[PDB]
Amino acid sequence: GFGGNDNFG
Amino acid sequence: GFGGNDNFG
Amino acid sequence: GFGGNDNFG
Amino acid sequence: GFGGNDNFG
Amino acid sequence: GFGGNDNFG
Amino acid sequence: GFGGNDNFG
Amino acid sequence: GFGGNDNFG
Amino acid sequence: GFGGNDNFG
Amino acid sequence: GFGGNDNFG
Amino acid sequence: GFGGNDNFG
Amino acid sequence: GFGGNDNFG
Amino acid sequence: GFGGNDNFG
Amino acid sequence: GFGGNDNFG
Amino acid sequence: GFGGNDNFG
Amino acid sequence: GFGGNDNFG
Amino acid sequence: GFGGNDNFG
Amino acid sequence: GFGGNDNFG
Amino acid sequence: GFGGNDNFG
Amino acid sequence: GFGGNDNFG
Amino acid sequence: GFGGNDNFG
Amino acid sequence: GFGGNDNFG
Amino acid sequence: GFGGNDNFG
Amino acid sequence: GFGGNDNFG
Amino acid sequence: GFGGNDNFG
Amino acid sequence: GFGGNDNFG
Amino acid sequence: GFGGNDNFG
Amino acid sequence: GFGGNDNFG
Amino acid sequence: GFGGNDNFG
Repeated sequence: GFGGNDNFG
Repeated sequence: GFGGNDNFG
Repeated sequence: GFGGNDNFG
Repeated sequence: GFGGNDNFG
Repeated sequence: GFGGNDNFG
Repeated sequence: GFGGNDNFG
Repeated sequence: GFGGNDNFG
Repeated sequence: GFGGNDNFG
Repeated sequence: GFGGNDNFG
Repeated sequence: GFGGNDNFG
Repeated sequence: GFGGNDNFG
Repeated sequence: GFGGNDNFG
Repeated sequence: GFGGNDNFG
Repeated sequence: GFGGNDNFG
Repeated sequence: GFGGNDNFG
Repeated sequence: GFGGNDNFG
Repeated sequence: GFGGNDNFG
Repeated sequence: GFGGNDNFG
Repeated sequence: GFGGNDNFG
Repeated sequence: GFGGNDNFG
Repeated sequence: GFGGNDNFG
Repeated sequence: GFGGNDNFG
Repeated sequence: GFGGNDNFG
Repeated sequence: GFGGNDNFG
Repeated sequence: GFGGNDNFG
Repeated sequence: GFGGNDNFG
Repeated sequence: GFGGNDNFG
Repeated sequence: GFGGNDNFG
């Protein structure tokens, strides 16, 4: 959805 | 306005 | 986006 | 470690 | 400083 | 920030 | 006019 | 001196 | 097993 | 995983 | 072991 | 971290 | 097996 | 002295 | 560290 | 026989 | 993690 | 020892 | 099998 | 043994 | 008949 | 999986 | 079989 | 007269 | 593994 | 005549 | 195979 | 057949 730092899904 | 039907999915 | 039968042992 | 999704028969 | 429409530093 | 490494985006 | 991370003035 | 009678948005 | 950070054995 | 006879991981 | 269809020893 | 930046020591 | 003799059919 | 992450003085 | 004469504002 | 530490598996 | 004389992982 | 068929020790 | 018999002095 | 290998010790 | 180890007949 | 109609006797 | 001072088949 | 293993007689 | 006697001072 | 001390271990 | 009026004696 | 007139040791 949102990886401000990171996103796994 | 960024972007609106940006379905991260 | 892992969408499967995922073990993660 | 074996494991996994192993379908059989 | 994450800007959507704009940002300054 | 100062003496820090960062992303802010 | 010190700002560690931003100074507008 | 950020000096301004400006609009925005 | 899942080591995440480290797996000793 | 000492398998006296067989191991399989 | 009898492995009639298959046998893991 | 797993999905996090780190400086340790 | 371990320490003994065996026949596999 | 020992500052770990940061020693300012 | 820093010491002696200084203002920081 | 053995007589040492002998971690088996 | 900043092992002193020795560190692992 | 005397082991008719095997001796480990 | 990280580690069976070793001295950490 | 009749029909089998057999050790005599 | 099938004799895993022996069959006389 | 197995053969049938194997008359054994 | 096995015999110490003597044996016969 | 008959011995599977030994006939002394 | 470590030695000291230093003046971070 | 297995006459002996036979330390066997 | 030993099938015909065998006298074993 | 076996001559049985014998002394064993």
